[PDB]
Amino acid sequence: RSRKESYSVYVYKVLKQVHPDTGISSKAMGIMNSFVNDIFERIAGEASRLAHYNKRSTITSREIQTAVRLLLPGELAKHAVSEGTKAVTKYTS
Amino acid sequence: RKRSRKESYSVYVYKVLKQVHPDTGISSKAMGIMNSFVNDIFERIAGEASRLAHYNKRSTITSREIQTAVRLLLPGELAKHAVSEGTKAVTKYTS
Amino acid sequence: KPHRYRPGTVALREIRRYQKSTELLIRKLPFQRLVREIAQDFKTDLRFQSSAVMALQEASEAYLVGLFEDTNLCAIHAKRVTIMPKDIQLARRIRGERA
Amino acid sequence: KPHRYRPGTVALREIRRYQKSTELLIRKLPFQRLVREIAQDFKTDLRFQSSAVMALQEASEAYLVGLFEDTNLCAIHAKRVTIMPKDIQLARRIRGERA
Amino acid sequence: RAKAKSRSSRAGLQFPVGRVHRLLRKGNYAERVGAGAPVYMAAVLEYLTAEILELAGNAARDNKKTRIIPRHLQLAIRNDEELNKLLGKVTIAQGGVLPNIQAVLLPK
Amino acid sequence: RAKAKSRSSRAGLQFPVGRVHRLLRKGNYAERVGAGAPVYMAAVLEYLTAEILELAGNAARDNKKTRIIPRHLQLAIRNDEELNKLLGKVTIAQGGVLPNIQAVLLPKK
Amino acid sequence: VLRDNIQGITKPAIRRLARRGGVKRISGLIYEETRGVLKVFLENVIRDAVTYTEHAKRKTVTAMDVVYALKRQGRTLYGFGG
Amino acid sequence: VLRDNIQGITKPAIRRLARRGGVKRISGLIYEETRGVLKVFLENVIRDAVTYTEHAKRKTVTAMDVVYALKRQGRTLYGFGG
DNA sequence: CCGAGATCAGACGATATCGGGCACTTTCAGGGTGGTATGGCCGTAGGCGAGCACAAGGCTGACTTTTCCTCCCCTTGTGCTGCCTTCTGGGGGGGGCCCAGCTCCTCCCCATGCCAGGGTCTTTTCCCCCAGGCAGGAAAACAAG
DNA sequence: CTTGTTTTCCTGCCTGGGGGAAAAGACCCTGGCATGGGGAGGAGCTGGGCCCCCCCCAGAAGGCAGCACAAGGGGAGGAAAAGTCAGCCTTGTGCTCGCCTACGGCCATACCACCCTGAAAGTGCCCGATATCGTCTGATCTCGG
Repeated sequence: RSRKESYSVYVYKVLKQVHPDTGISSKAMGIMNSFVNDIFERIAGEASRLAHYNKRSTITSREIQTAVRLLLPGELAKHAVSEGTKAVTKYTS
Repeated sequence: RKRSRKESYSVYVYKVLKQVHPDTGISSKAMGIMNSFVNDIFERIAGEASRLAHYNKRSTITSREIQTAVRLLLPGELAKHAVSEGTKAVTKYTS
Repeated sequence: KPHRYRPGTVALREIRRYQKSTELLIRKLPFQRLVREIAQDFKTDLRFQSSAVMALQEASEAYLVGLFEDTNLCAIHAKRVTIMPKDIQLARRIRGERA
Repeated sequence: KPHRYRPGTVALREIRRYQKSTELLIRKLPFQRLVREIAQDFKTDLRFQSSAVMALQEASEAYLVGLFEDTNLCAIHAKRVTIMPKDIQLARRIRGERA
Repeated sequence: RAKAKSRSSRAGLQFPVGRVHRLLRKGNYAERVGAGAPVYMAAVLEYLTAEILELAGNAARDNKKTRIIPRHLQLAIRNDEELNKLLGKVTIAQGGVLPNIQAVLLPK
Repeated sequence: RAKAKSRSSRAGLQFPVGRVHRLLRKGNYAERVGAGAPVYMAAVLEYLTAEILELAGNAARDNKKTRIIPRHLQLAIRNDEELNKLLGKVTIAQGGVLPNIQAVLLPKK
Repeated sequence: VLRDNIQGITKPAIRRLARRGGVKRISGLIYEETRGVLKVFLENVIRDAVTYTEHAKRKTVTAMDVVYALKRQGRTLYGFGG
Repeated sequence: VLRDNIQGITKPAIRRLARRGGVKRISGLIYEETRGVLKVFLENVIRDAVTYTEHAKRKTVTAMDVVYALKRQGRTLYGFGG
């Protein structure tokens, strides 16, 4: 007997925060977990390539920010960078 | 003080060149291109093997992963010959 | 004499009906029988998850729709509405699948 | 009257000349100025390694040469010889730059 | 933050900072992973989550439906110009296509 | 074959098995790298290099040149069908393009 | 399934696929041309997936093998795991 | 080098690029479209090259930055390193 | 502009199936402590990137002729669409079976980590040969009688 | 079909500049030894993929009428192309400066590793309540007269 992990306990908590009236189907939850798994790999791979290019051995926040800037379109990158910076600033202090 | 040293495949590309075509040289720009080609297909095969070993929850990259990455990345005859030469090299290195 | 629809109207109605839908437009068994035929030349006695054959179907059906969405533009560029094999070949070559 | 060539033979002569060669067709300085003007919108007081500008020129010329091959195919598909901006738009849309 | 609680609550997110850190550490991306990288990633992912869920809920409400299906996600992604650029080579299963007919193929 | 020498000469390759092993180790591909993975890659890369350096040598001999220039490599790559597939999205600096004229754009009778 | 199931993709099915792409009129050779195009693409996918299947020392082709084969070709697929 | 430098890729240069591309005849509106296309492509590549330069905490855009930016968009360039 | 006829749209009864919530657990995240090693900071140097005269000459910008290519209109017949009828086979339910994929326990051969040592790879000189340039000659397409 | 007219290839001579070999060094690969740990292998369980059977009715296949669109042909004009002629701005050379990137040395604090506990979430169970089907009209679109 084994258990699996997914972003289903967390997508359904953002869905009930942004639209607290609509639900979601199992197939939609699977698609929306595949989306998170794809974007995570994209950003992580780009940050890894950046760190390897700059001869660094540590993936900091300034590598994730650069990966986000490279990977997302204009407004998406502008809002994602600000959200990440706010989260980091509140987490640190 | 000293200048940091750089590394490239320009000693082995020329060795292979003098084996397959003894009398022709290679220009500097052509050697620079052949240096990026080897790095490119090295990175492609290494990344494919890494993802391959992650899919089956393996921690070791092996000749099996390299062979499967070669079979996944190259066209038909190229993959056939590359797999055969790699298998021969591994068999000779072990025997 | 009975009532008849002029050509083109039924085609547009079908376009509107199939663009608002989501269902699979290829029968499942004839596609599974083709997948289990293509896989034999690569490896014999292969088993196939129903999820795997469904993934193959919903990938091929999005490939073919996306290809016809380019063949239509290739037909319109030639001042046509009928789509011909030359249009598909041009679309694929420009995409890069034929070079 | 003096000797004059028929329209369309110098075009093929130029095609063969510029296909047999490997030179760069855009003059270096006007492209360098273009690159420097473009990069200022991103960040001011930007220095460029000469190899970086040369790499940008080679990539841009390769891009344009490859795009004109897709444009000529569209122009031939439309039963034409002359390429027009609609051909470039169709080629870019199909290859995936305009969607 | 001075309060000693979970790292997602400490950052104000709804995504798992701990498991994002574990995935960054065990995915073999670099020899070392900083402490703020998981926080940044679990805030970019949670924003990209709410950018698609909001539009999919809008699409669901536009069709008198109280549940989000793959069709709603596809409609949102393909109708939003930025998300269609991000997921431009992504096939949403059971999503269909946008309703679109060329103006030349309509009766005159 | 059993020897106490370089691992490249132990396997019969002109490419550095040690360097390929080190690049795999410090490339963040996997935690562990087997013993036969660098030997396999140093032979796949060597075979591909030999293929291209033979086709480009043939192209250079077809142009009465003793030296290989980027145009010769471009000609070899774009004239080999199975190599053009491997390098279909690759630009060769100062490589030019394959000479070709469409049959429509030619003089008629 | 051994012989000649490429004709299991009936002409009405190809017409429906064309209609979903906005096609108003279809010639009489699009069907054969599309069957060829379908086979060429399926041959690539059900080969890149069987490669994973024999790399895992398995005889069943799981949905993850197909998903990875599609992802490696640039055609990422959402909904079938991952 | 501040204003109106796109009119440096002159009509003869665009004509030579098309001649190398195999184009036998060119319409007179092709040049103002090829200029927009080149500007868009360069604005896409330099936007990533400058991002790499800023991340490296540098003030000079390097050939490695350009090569990596080109590689990112599936336009790998051989010859300048990497 | 006029009236039929087909087709889509809205709405209410209802029925099942699937989303959503509650409890057990079990397994992974978090707190505390140690240790070290990577990255930040200061200082130095010089390499290379930027800026400026100065040709000259090759390249670009503009005007003329005109030819031929694009564009439009006409007409035909052919291939495509639309509807009807037949019949087949895909979809669905129900049952049986056996193989293959997942899990667990042993341990053992393989990969890793660290030190000593040299042999292979890197950088600087240099020179001689191959490639570039150029002038004169022959050949080869091209177009107008 | 010829002759005249440009453009291109060929060949010999001159030259220069860059590639291949040699020399010194330094740095990383290899050999040796000790150690943990992942995976190879042998069982076991059981989930699911395969095979079979029976039924139906929904959809594909063939055909017929007929019509509208692809395609060939003719005419018109306008707009690129080819060829001169004038100027301009690119490029190559040379000279100057200083800014920025890379290297070296030092250290401090941030991240890995390890030890435990608890709480988050993963799974299973259950219930209600929304999406769909079905029938009935109502509105709208299409096409002949």
